[PDB]
Amino acid sequence: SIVTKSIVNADAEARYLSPGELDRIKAFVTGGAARLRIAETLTGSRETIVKQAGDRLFQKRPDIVSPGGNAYGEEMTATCLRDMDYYLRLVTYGVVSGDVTPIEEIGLVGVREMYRSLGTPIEAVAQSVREMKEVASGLMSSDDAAEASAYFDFVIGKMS
Amino acid sequence: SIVTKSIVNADAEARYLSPGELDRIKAFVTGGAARLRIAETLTGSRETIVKQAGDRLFQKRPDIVSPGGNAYGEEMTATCLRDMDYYLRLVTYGVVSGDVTPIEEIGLVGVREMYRSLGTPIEAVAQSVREMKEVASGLMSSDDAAEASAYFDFVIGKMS
Amino acid sequence: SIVTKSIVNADAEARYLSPGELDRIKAFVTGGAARLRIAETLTGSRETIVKQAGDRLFQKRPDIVSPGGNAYGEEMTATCLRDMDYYLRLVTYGVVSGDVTPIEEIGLVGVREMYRSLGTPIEAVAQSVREMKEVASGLMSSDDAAEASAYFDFVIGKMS
Amino acid sequence: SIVTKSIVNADAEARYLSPGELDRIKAFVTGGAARLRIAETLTGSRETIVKQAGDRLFQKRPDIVSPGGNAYGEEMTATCLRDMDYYLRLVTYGVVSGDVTPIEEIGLVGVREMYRSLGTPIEAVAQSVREMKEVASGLMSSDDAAEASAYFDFVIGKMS
Amino acid sequence: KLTAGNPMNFLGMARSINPAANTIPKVSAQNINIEASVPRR
Amino acid sequence: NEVRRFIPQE
Amino acid sequence: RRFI
Amino acid sequence: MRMFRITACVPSQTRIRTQRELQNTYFTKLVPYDNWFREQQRIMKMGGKIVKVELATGRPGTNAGLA
Amino acid sequence: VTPRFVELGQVSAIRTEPEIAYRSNQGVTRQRQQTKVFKLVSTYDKVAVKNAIRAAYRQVFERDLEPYIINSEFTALESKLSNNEINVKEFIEGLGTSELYMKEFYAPYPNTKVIEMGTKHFLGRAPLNQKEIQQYNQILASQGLKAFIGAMVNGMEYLQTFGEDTVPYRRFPTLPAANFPNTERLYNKLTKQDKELVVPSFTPVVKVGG
Amino acid sequence: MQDAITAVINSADVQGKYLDGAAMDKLKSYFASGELRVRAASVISANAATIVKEAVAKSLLYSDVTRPGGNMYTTRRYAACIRDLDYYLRYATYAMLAGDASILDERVLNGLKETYNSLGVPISSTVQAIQAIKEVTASLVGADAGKEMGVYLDYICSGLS
Amino acid sequence: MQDAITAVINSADVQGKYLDGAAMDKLKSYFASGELRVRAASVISANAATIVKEAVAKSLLYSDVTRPGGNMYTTRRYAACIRDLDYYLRYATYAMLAGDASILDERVLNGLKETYNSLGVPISSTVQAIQAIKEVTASLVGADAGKEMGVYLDYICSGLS
Amino acid sequence: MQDAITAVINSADVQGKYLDGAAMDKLKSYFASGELRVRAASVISANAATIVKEAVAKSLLYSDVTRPGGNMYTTRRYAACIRDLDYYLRYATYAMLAGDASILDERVLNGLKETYNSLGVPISSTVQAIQAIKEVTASLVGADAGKEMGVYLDYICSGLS
Amino acid sequence: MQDAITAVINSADVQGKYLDGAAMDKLKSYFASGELRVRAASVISANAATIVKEAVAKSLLYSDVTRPGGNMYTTRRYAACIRDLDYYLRYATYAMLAGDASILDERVLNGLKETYNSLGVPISSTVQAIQAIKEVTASLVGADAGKEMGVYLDYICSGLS
Ligand SMILES: *[C@H](C)[C@H]1/C(=C/c2[nH]c(/C=C3N=C(/C=C4\NC(=O)C(CC)=C4C)C(C)=C\3CCC(=O)O)c(CCC(=O)O)c2C)NC(=O)[C@@H]1C
Ligand SMILES: *[C@H](C)[C@H]1/C(=C/c2[nH]c(/C=C3N=C(/C=C4\NC(=O)C(CC)=C4C)C(C)=C\3CCC(=O)O)c(CCC(=O)O)c2C)NC(=O)[C@@H]1C
Ligand SMILES: *[C@H](C)[C@H]1/C(=C/c2[nH]c(/C=C3N=C(/C=C4\NC(=O)C(CC)=C4C)C(C)=C\3CCC(=O)O)c(CCC(=O)O)c2C)NC(=O)[C@@H]1C
Ligand SMILES: *[C@H](C)[C@H]1/C(=C/c2[nH]c(/C=C3N=C(/C=C4\NC(=O)C(CC)=C4C)C(C)=C\3CCC(=O)O)c(CCC(=O)O)c2C)NC(=O)[C@@H]1C
Ligand SMILES: *[C@H](C)[C@H]1/C(=C/c2[nH]c(/C=C3N=C(/C=C4\NC(=O)C(CC)=C4C)C(C)=C\3CCC(=O)O)c(CCC(=O)O)c2C)NC(=O)[C@@H]1C
Ligand SMILES: *[C@H](C)[C@H]1/C(=C/c2[nH]c(/C=C3N=C(/C=C4\NC(=O)C(CC)=C4C)C(C)=C\3CCC(=O)O)c(CCC(=O)O)c2C)NC(=O)[C@@H]1C
Ligand SMILES: *[C@H](C)[C@H]1/C(=C/c2[nH]c(/C=C3N=C(/C=C4\NC(=O)C(CC)=C4C)C(C)=C\3CCC(=O)O)c(CCC(=O)O)c2C)NC(=O)[C@@H]1C
Ligand SMILES: *[C@H](C)[C@H]1/C(=C/c2[nH]c(/C=C3N=C(/C=C4\NC(=O)C(CC)=C4C)C(C)=C\3CCC(=O)O)c(CCC(=O)O)c2C)NC(=O)[C@@H]1C
Ligand SMILES: *[C@H](C)[C@H]1/C(=C/c2[nH]c(/C=C3N=C(/C=C4\NC(=O)C(CC)=C4C)C(C)=C\3CCC(=O)O)c(CCC(=O)O)c2C)NC(=O)[C@@H]1C
Ligand SMILES: *[C@H](C)[C@H]1/C(=C/c2[nH]c(/C=C3N=C(/C=C4\NC(=O)C(CC)=C4C)C(C)=C\3CCC(=O)O)c(CCC(=O)O)c2C)NC(=O)[C@@H]1C
Repeated sequence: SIVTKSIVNADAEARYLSPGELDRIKAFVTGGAARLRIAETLTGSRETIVKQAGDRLFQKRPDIVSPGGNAYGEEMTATCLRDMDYYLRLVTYGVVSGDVTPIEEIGLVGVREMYRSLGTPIEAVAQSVREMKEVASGLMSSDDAAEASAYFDFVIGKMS
Repeated sequence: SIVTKSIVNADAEARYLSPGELDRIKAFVTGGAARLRIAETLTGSRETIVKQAGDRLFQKRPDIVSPGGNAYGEEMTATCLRDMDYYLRLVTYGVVSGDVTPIEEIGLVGVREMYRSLGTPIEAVAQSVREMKEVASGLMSSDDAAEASAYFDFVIGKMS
Repeated sequence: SIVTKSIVNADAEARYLSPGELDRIKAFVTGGAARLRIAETLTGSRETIVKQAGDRLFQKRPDIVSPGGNAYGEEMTATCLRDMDYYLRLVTYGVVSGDVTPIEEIGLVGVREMYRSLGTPIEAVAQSVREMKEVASGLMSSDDAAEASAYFDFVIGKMS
Repeated sequence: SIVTKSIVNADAEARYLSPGELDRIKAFVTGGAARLRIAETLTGSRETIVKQAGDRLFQKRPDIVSPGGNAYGEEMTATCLRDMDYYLRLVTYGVVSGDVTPIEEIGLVGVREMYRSLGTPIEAVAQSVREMKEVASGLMSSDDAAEASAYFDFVIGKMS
Repeated sequence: KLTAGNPMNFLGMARSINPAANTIPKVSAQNINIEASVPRR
Repeated sequence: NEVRRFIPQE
Repeated sequence: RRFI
Repeated sequence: MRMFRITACVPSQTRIRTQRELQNTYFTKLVPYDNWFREQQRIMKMGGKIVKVELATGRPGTNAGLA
Repeated sequence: VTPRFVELGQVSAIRTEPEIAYRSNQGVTRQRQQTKVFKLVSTYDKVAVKNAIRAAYRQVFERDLEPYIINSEFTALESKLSNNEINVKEFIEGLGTSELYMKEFYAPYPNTKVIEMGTKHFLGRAPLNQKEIQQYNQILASQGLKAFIGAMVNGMEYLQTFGEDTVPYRRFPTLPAANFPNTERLYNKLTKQDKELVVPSFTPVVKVGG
Repeated sequence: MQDAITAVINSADVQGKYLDGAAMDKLKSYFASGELRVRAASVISANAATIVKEAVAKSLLYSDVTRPGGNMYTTRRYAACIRDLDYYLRYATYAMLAGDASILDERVLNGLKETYNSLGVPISSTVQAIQAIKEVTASLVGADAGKEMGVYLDYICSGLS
Repeated sequence: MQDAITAVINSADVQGKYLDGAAMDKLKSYFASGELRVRAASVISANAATIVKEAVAKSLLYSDVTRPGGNMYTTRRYAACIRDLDYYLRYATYAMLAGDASILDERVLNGLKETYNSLGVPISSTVQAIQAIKEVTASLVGADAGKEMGVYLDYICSGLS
Repeated sequence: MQDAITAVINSADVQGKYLDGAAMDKLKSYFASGELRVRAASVISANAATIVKEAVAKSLLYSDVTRPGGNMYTTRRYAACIRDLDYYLRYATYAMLAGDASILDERVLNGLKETYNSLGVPISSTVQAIQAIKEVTASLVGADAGKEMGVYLDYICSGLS
Repeated sequence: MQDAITAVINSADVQGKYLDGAAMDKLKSYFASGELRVRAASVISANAATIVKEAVAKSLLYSDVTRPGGNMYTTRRYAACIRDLDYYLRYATYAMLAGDASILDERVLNGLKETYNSLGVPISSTVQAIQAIKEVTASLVGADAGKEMGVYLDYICSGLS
């Protein structure tokens, strides 16, 4: 949240927020309603975003769901969708916050270590998020999609 | 080599090498003949090591040599074989020096940044080095292969 | 000890012990009986090693055992031979451990402060250890003497 | 005091007091009665010192007792004269102690923050110290007055 | 009673001095020509 | 113009 | 110098 | 006190930094005389190249009056 | 039926606000992220230079200097930093060797506590081990305060961590053992909160010679 | 620390929940309040020094606290005191902007009661001075913003006692 | 830190005695065990990542700790938990090689309880995980070496409990 | 740290009053002993190493404290004890010059017992060495000065038990 | 710094070629000299202080350099000179062990010539002292090792001009 960042910056310099900072917070709260609508769109279509993304993912990476694959079987496949659900949920946190901080703090610091330990092909996790971005884009206007894609793109960059 | 590492350790304490460090150096120079044997083996079989490794990798990863793949086409696939030869040459350097330092300094610092810039799937590079390890370990005795494995593994580990 | 020394070197780098370190440890344990024999030799002839070396020292440095010398008088002379006994025992600790840290931690850290406080001429102490190295060397074969000499030379090199 | 000033200075260097530091402590204790006399003079004449200094100050700075001025009105003038008595009491602490430590730690450390918050013009506080110095230096011999002046001047220099 | 440091202890002294406040000055920014009156050393 | 007092406020 |  | 004015170029060895780093890479600084030996050793160990050394303050050969 | 992937991300049982508050603030403090690192990359911006300087005072002295100085004794030091004649590291050492620092964090405390406040201010952490406590105790015993500050700020650790251009800051070391909790106890106390040693000495596991 | 938005986000994340209707309401409420928060914050910063000056004048002047033997006696202690009041006003304004008192628990109150008992700082006098700061700020920012600052300045006061 | 050899030396030093026959027997016993310790150490180091992976799978995953709101939840905390397990295994390997647990008291356990209790790390869950690491490494290095590694991993667990 | 003069000045400032007759007599008393203290500090600083050396020789050498197993045993721990005695003499000299033991309370005794207890330093042996510092010092500064120095060397010993 | 092995590696790597027969020969020659270098290094470390003592007595003492007006006059500057020589010998020993002078370029001849010219240290006298170190070492390690140590001590001498 720009509000937390500004206070962190201001207190690190032991000063009141500058007029420029307060103006940014003002613009941030005014644009809140548009941010909340985008979050509502993604939140409403959560189940179809994940399901269609997972089907798209398995179409182009069949190995991960075939025998021997990390996601082979029903249970492991659901866990893979569960992980995709996690990242979609973090994207909504970031959309509302207007910032990637909730995304990074919750689901990206050390993500590489986690998936290496689990033997999950990280490049396929990045693909799954790409799949969720394409699906979600087709549920909202072009401007709304472009705003939401920055958060999807942030996840994808951190998985590569 | 272990000579520089010992000196650097001794110079941090502004002291002479202790008897234990000198004994380790003496053992290192005695085993030099065995180190040179392995490096000669890899050097003499380098063309066959890379060629077979490339075939093995491409069967495992047809996408990289398919349309849209980073190594697609004769010109790109030859360049990919050249990189495998580079890392084989680095592993030879690690063998004779008994340490991975020459490998780290020539080919593993910033390696992710370079390949990400080129669009090269780093996991496919890591796989290629695994293939070279397999082929190479078949041209030498169990002990010699075990010796050389540490350097092959180091490259793989730094490419995760 | 050789094991502790390599462990602290490996811990300082947050890594498992390297093959080179593990091979040095393997050789040390497998040559263990040869070292203990040298320590047994030094231990059993400690009376004659200290007495003869002490007799030589006072011939080499008669001032220390003259009026105004630190070791003047039978009682001070006894403490000087005691000190030589201390350092001989430490040499045997170093021999069986394959490392100088037992010597360093017991009798070389702060040795300059201790002997300057007492008024003892430290370089004469280096001479006394030097004298013990000849007497000890003449009680064993050249290869055994070389192994013990390294630790004698470490004590000599530190006080001097 | 001069004693604590020297001790703190030597302690920061992990050393005993130098010959010079002991010299000035010896001189300070030898001339103690002269300091106690100067201190006795100021205490007895404090009421006339402050009043005559207060009178002199307002004739040079009539603004501070004019409308809008910090000492405007009898009640604020009484507060201002109180502040002069504070700093007079501190000059006598300086003389007896032979060091300006009592002055600094009671009346100068952070003083600019205090008078800035209150709106008192600091250069006018310094002027009131000059006035007390003049009224004081006429109530004692030049040698006694000179010693007292040095401590008045210290405050004037730090406030200015 | 009054304790040490209490400004009341100097009210008598303040009245005795009876400092003279400057008369309310006759100044007006309207009448001042800024560019002409500022010194030019 | 205000006249400040030296009494504590109640 | 005696240590006794 | 005597002071050296030293110029040094200290490269980056084990990382590709992304912030601006010129200020800590090629710099000229004043070092107190009593810190130069230690500081010079440290720069050398970090791979730094000492490109210029000058006695900015003080005089060569002084026996008394080093401050 | 509820999709399986939804059930695999569900929280068992309802969570009350206490459980929520506890779970929201578990683990390492968010202060590790919610901070600013003052890295003086240029001297052209005097506002940034002044911001770095005032951060330096707050780091080394633990707060702004105004309420315990008469006049500033660091003005020439600020002039040198601002003129790019020194670096942040030299400015930081200049603060540690100042009379003000001696008054604040040397004279009131024994050398044992001077050590841990020293590493806190200049390295960002509690002392590592007994070897480090020994090493700085000899320096204090023989050369005094200025030598101790010079040792910390000119060491390899300082340069690798904070370098030449960065004001020191609170660290959250993972290794070695006890460094994190000791550093935490140092940085969770206000200035002059008490007169107690966080790390008087490391209890030895094996007494050499005893 | 957390602001109003991240409090909602973090409490949702702990429960593994997407932002439901109640969460969206809380976010909307903070967004609507945002304009009045930035205005009050800009006012306080322009008057920070004058607020503390007035609060001290009306609570901690011409009393035994500022006289010899009082905890504010000596210039260094007087400066430390008004420095402390400046802390509370600034951090209370941070919390007002954030709509969350957590920054106060983290960066103000942690160890404060212990520190004051160590140094003998009178907490009763301190809370009086904070209360005076509350009255003075309310007069400058307004009634609605004054109450918001009142919440957080009261939070500091209750954390001291 | 003290290994099996310096344990003999230290016991002689505190009495000011040269090493006698009994002391040489202890050194011989440790020298005879050297080959077993070295071989086990190399196998563990080459399998460290996989040892922890399987220990986590059977002891931590799909439980409260990994669900949202859990201590292992969030990628940072999961990664920190794996890193901690790597540390325990690596220091147990040091201890197993040294034949002495003193390294664990000095470089692992010192302040560990305080660290975990302040962070809210679940002590029982980490103990269960280490026990899983003990089981997994035993099936890799054999019963004799597995029981030797079990001593030093069990030493850590007893330190934490 | 406060010296005798500071205590008088602080005893009056806290009451906000000038130095009266009784305060002047306390200053006079200290001024009278200024030569006694300065002379003693001169000789002590001249013989600091000798005072510790002979205090150790008379108190700790040729005992179980320096023999194997004793806390002074090993060259490292010998130096540490010598360094500590140098502290106690230098700080006792500070206290003697200042006529006040505050510097001992602040710079010496604060946390000293915690330190020694964690390292296993024997208190009783440390007190004997300090008492031997006192007897050696008295024989060198005369009896009057050695009496004043004894007060502050006894103060350290008292603060250690 | 680079030892003899890493130097051969770097020569091949800069051309991007494998280690050929000539490069293998250089590696073989270095390996075969290893025991002799480690022997000489052990001798130098045991006599390092003595080596500098006798080199100074032979080249600097009782001359204009150590008399008033000489750069080595004053204990301050005498000790500074002794330190420099002590570092020269140790670094020449590293270079001999490594079989390559790169460490001398990086950790000795990196700003040293310009520091010496700034302070007025006489290079001529420094070179003579180093040459005396070379003479003293050869009398201790023999001729084959002494020639090798002379190569690197000469490297320092010519580095200083
Ligand atoms: C003999 C070669 C030289 C010499 C010796 C000498 N030493 C002392 C006194 C002591 N020596 C020690 C030494 C040690 N303590 C330890 O723990 C260790 C273990 C490594 C050592 C080496 C100590 C502690 C003492 C103090 C006495 C005591 O044991 O309690 C003396 C006596 C000095 C005196 O005045 O008492 C002497 C003579 N002196 C020479 O001149 C030789 C060069
Ligand atoms: C690329 C087109 C060419 C090239 C580049 C190259 N640069 C370096 C090293 C450094 N580059 C810089 C430059 C900057 N640092 C800054 O902060 C900024 C200002 C915003 C700039 C422009 C610096 C300072 C360095 C050294 C420190 C560092 O890298 O952090 C190298 C490596 C040098 C080496 O040997 O280590 C290289 C290779 N090299 C080419 O051949 C290209 C033509
Ligand atoms: C005043 C009579 C004239 C004047 C002055 C002026 N100086 C600067 C900047 C600097 N001055 C110094 C000098 C010193 N710094 C020190 O520490 C000391 C030693 C005790 C000295 C003598 C330095 C180092 C600077 C640069 C760094 C800094 O700002 O402190 C300026 C500012 C220039 C700018 O734009 O930065 C000015 C204005 N200018 C005049 O016109 C007068 C004739
Ligand atoms: C007189 C020469 C100038 C002047 C004085 C003035 N001061 C105040 C108010 C205060 N002054 C102090 C000062 C001190 N407190 C200390 O502890 C010390 C050292 C012992 C000092 C010097 C304090 C604390 C106050 C606050 C009032 C209180 O005592 O509680 C005033 C009144 C301020 C107001 O508006 O209330 C005045 C007038 N003013 C001038 O103009 C002269 C230059
Ligand atoms: C003023 C209304 C009252 C008062 C204040 C007073 N405080 C101190 C000293 C300190 N105050 C603090 C408090 C904080 N430091 C922080 O960083 C924060 C969090 C943002 C807080 C709340 C601290 C830590 C100190 C000591 C360290 C320092 O001063 O920097 C004093 C001085 C006490 C002394 O003995 O010096 C005073 C006087 N005193 C009153 O009488 C008022 C009621
Ligand atoms: C799907 C696109 C890919 C995939 C997924 C997959 N994941 C697991 C197991 C786990 N995934 C996580 C993930 C997270 N925990 C967090 O805290 C965060 C941020 C909120 C994330 C993303 C965890 C912790 C696990 C462990 C199991 C548990 O939850 O307790 C699996 C199962 C692996 C196994 O062997 O059990 C799978 C299949 N797999 C693929 O192949 C896709 C590329
Ligand atoms: C995994 C089985 C469990 C778990 C782990 C976990 N740990 C932390 C944080 C830390 N862990 C340590 C531990 C050590 N530091 C050392 O030096 C050593 C000695 C070898 C040890 C064992 C420390 C100091 C920390 C705090 C500092 C840091 O994390 O870098 C966390 C929290 C991480 C966070 O960032 O919040 C976690 C999750 N958690 C579980 O639930 C498992 C039971
Ligand atoms: C000598 C009479 C006895 C003795 C001493 C001894 N002390 C230590 C270790 C330390 N001593 C201190 C002391 C101080 N630090 C301070 O800041 C102050 C105030 C001036 C004091 C007195 C400290 C901090 C240490 C630890 C660091 C260090 O060793 O430098 C030891 C070593 C203990 C060990 O095993 O490490 C010893 C031997 N021991 C005796 O037996 C005498 C009775
Ligand atoms: C006499 C009381 C003691 C003693 C003295 C002694 N000294 C030397 C040799 C040197 N002494 C010095 C000293 C100084 N040079 C300086 O510039 C300063 C400061 C002014 C000092 C104190 C030097 C430099 C030498 C080296 C010779 C030279 O002049 O170049 C010796 C000769 C040692 C030898 O073997 O050559 C002696 C005998 N010796 C004792 O035993 C007394 C306690
Ligand atoms: C001795 C043979 C000659 C001599 C020496 C001398 N040197 C200095 C001062 C310095 N010497 C150095 C040297 C080095 N810095 C490095 O990094 C290296 C590589 C390890 C070396 C050798 C430095 C940096 C200094 C200055 C800083 C410091 O000394 O701490 C002096 C002192 C000069 C002075 O004015 O104090 C002297 C005397 N002088 C002779 O006459 C001999 C021929």
